[PDB]
Amino acid sequence: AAPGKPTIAWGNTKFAIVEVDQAATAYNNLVKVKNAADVSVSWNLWNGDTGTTAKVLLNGKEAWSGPSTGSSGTANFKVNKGGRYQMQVALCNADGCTASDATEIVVADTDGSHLAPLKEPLLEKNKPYKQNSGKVVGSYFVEWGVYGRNFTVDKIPAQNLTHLLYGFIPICGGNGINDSLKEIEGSFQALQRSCQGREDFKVSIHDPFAALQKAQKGVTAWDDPYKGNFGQLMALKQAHPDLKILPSIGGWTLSDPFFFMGDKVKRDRFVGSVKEFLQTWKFFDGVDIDWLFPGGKGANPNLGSPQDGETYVLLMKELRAMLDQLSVETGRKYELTSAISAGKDKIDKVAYNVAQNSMDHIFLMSYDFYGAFDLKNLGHQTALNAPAWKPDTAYTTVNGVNALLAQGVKPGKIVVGTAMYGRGWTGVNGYQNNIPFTGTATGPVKGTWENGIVDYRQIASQFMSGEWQYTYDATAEAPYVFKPSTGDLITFDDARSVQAKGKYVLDKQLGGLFSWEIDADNGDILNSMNASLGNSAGVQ
Ligand SMILES: CC(=O)N[C@@H]1[C@@H](O)[C@H](O[C@@H]2O[C@H](CO)[C@@H](O[C@@H]3O[C@H](CO)[C@@H](O[C@@H]4O[C@H](CO)[C@@H](O[C@@H]5O[C@H](CO)[C@@H](O[C@@H]6O[C@H](CO)[C@@H](O)[C@H](O)[C@H]6NC(C)=O)[C@H](O)[C@H]5NC(C)=O)[C@H](O)[C@H]4NC(C)=O)[C@H](O)[C@H]3NC(C)=O)[C@H](O)[C@H]2NC(C)=O)[C@@H](CO)O[C@H]1O
Repeated sequence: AAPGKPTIAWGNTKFAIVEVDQAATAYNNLVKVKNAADVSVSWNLWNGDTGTTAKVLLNGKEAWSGPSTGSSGTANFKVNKGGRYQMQVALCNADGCTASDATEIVVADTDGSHLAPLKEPLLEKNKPYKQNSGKVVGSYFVEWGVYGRNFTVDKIPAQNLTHLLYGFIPICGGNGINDSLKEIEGSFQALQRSCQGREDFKVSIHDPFAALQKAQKGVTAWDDPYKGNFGQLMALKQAHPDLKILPSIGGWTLSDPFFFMGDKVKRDRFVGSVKEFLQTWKFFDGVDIDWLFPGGKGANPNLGSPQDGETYVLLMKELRAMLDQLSVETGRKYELTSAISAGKDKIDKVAYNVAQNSMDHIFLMSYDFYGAFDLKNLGHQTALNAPAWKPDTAYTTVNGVNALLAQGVKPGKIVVGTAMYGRGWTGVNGYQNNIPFTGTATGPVKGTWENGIVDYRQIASQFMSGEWQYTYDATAEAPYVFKPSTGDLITFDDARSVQAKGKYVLDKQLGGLFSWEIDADNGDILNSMNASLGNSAGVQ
């Protein structure tokens, strides 16, 4: 007769192919990639013949076998593929095999293969849209938004996007390399902590806690291997296989390191670390380069040179070569994109007509044209065209696009930007013909989280009544609110201005639309981005 039926003994059932130290602060101690997870299982047989051979089955497939020597045993084996498995211990002899009831074991991997899909209902004013326009619909999610702004990955209306960008991935470096970070409390210090023992100019993760250790919906167990933003993004991929999730390197406060990459030694080290990063965090689909900006004029007044244009083109070609090599290794397809200035004076410092050959998309930052950074020359911060009171306005969306086209950039590579926040001034005065933009201000408007900036969500619920005047400039395609008594002026993007941008994109055959930043919208902006680009309503 066949052996008796054994039972599985108490013991941990959660393992991982890629290990993460949930208490680490340094990137070099934070993660360790292995070829497989080391799984262990023990069993007991209280009644019956114990057989002659013991086997471990995973979803019915043999993963281990050995001599059965008694009423109890232990098996140690490797599992090289992530997932949730139905594991059983079977005892066999010449007369047959007898399998125990199944115990679920989890083998985690960074592609999110061990996680149930993170499929959350749409919140606030977000409405469902099908991505059938064939146009890009992207938005940036910020790593630090899980704190003060209290916006997590589960709150992203993911079904309404084709591209989700993660801002921002930093480049290691101390004094003289990341000085721009010193303007934000503890930001410079956090990066040094993360880069402890790591070579300068290699990429890293700015806030390991927010990225991998903070408990969040779907990855809330005290012993889950991947938590925080990355853990949720992994689960999000399971729910949306076609969504492109990209890591964005740089941004306003993390661009200083790019200025040193004219040195091939540093550039090679950088490109190399990006490859290893992508091999480590499998849920990412490529890389987005946000160098602000080649030639200078960024956050650091002491950086920028005429050599930057060449370095940029060299960098993109080198990254594309690295991604091709990675593709032959994994068989996957990777995207290479970049967010750039929309000002003509900056665009011409780079030969995008050449760089475009190794890029999938160009995220034209058609916003921040005006703002509290200049209290004398006011104007629409993200308008499509120039206003009637100054047809020669230099900074507009159309001017940015024309500059690229004039170089030879293919229209299909250009993705137009929308703003999910407004910029404002206070004490505006000395204006003519009831056009506030013609005067001057005395400071920044009180912001939602920081001076001179207001979330669209707050504009819609707080500044659309009372003494606030509302006006939609149909010439420039830009709305704005103004409070005469205090001189508060706010320029932003609304459902209508975004609609104009989308129609413009379809008319000129551009790539689509993207926005900054997802947490600031209440649903109106993204709904319009989708609708204006031709996507049809209804869940898919
Ligand atoms: C046409 C022309 O040439 N015009 C010029 C114009 O372009 C220039 O303005 C600059 O434009 C560029 C684009 O060209 C802007 O950069 C891009 O656009 C977005 C939106 O502006 C940028 O977003 C900012 O990103 C920074 C980081 O890079 C954000 O900084 C964060 O600040 C928050 C505080 O609110 C920090 O949060 C704290 O975090 C800690 C944890 O670290 C947490 O514990 C706290 O709770 C939390 N506190 C709060 C309050 O929540 C956070 O740490 C920090 N993050 C980092 C990494 O530093 C900043 O908030 C973003 N601002 C807005 C608005 O959202 C983005 O960098 C970039 N996008 C991309 C994809 O590259 C640039 O911002 C803009 N500069 C300025 C000064 O506005 C102007 C000026 O030079 O000149 C014209 O001529």
